Amino acid sequence: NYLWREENAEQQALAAKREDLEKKQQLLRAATGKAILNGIDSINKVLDHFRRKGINQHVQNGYHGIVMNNFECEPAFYTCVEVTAGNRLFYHIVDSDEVSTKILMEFNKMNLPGEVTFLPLNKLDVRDTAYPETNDAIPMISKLRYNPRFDKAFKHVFGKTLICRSMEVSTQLARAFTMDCITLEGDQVSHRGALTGGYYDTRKSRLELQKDVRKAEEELGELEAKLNENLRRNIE
Amino acid sequence: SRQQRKAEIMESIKRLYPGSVYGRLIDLCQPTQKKYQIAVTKVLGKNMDAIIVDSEKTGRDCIQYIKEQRGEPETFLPLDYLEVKPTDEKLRELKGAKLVIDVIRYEPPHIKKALQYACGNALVCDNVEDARRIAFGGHQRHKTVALDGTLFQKSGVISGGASDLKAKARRWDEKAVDKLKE
Repeated sequence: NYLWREENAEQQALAAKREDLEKKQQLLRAATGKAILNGIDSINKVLDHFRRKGINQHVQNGYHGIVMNNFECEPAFYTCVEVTAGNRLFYHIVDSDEVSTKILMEFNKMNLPGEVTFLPLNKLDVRDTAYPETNDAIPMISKLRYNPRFDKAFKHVFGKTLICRSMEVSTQLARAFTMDCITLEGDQVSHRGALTGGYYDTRKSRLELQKDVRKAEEELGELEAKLNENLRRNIE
Repeated sequence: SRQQRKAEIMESIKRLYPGSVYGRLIDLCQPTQKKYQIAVTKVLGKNMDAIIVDSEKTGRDCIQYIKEQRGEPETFLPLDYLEVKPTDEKLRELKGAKLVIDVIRYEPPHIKKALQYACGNALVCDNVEDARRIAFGGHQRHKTVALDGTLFQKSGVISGGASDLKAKARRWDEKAVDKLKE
């Protein structure tokens, strides 16, 4: 006789978790921007209508998504990986210019909106970069966990910037080696000497909101599976 | 109001390190005519809001003070630390254009290095066809801009984008409005 009220309260908890996930997803969506998000939805629609008919065979499995969804790093780096990449977080990694050109043909043929920027792997020149042998700067690319097939594109985005201890060190290092430098908390110094820094928050670090969304998804999946097995063996 | 607190922290660092924080680049330079207002705003770009300071030490000092005040991060150009090449004098002896750095004037003559870095050897042309002609017709190609804001990079990447350039050009006369108000 105590079962229906516990069922109702467990559904209340599940609905609270879903509302939390909608909140965090909308936070990520607001930190993403309208043009980038509509562009992602548009690429999704083009490849959906593309795979409905199965045309252009290496093209449909040739789009591997955004840069942001192809790597994950430790949270302490979440600020400094963002600000040196910027909206390069939302470049679309693709194999060649074939898929970029075909996607854009369908794009301005069907007249669907959004900003999209393509990183074709086949046309990124692998200049073998030689990184400095100091105890003062870790290569940024070294602290990124990503599939090595995409290793060209990340070398285009992160392949020159270094993570130094603090700002004096980075201003010496960047001028010394013609490399970008950036501290752990977001302050930069360019290879031309341009200083850029201030206070970077943890509220709109898109990687942190992404990880909030992903952790909420894992939590929601665990609760859904547990309650669904409870209902599966409550039919008896 | 983000611009209000931006100018607040700006005036604070102006009064803290006064012989070494020259100002932003907009409040420190303006073009020769009014026609070039578009083209200059396409070449300077983010450098329009770059704060021009004397050396790298004052750069880190201002950056850490902005971080202590939890403000909007800004961009600094240290004159002594900036990597520039001298302005190519041969390009003044050109058939159809002159350099964009010669199209703007400074305000303290020390700051020339910063306007060597934000401009370099960019060139500005009346119409699009003239810009294309001097950019691609010579045996050496040059970063050329048209009066309507279209940018002709050395690699050949044609850059068009006057959607937000109208407001970036309106800031140039809005600074004169701000001077007449103050």
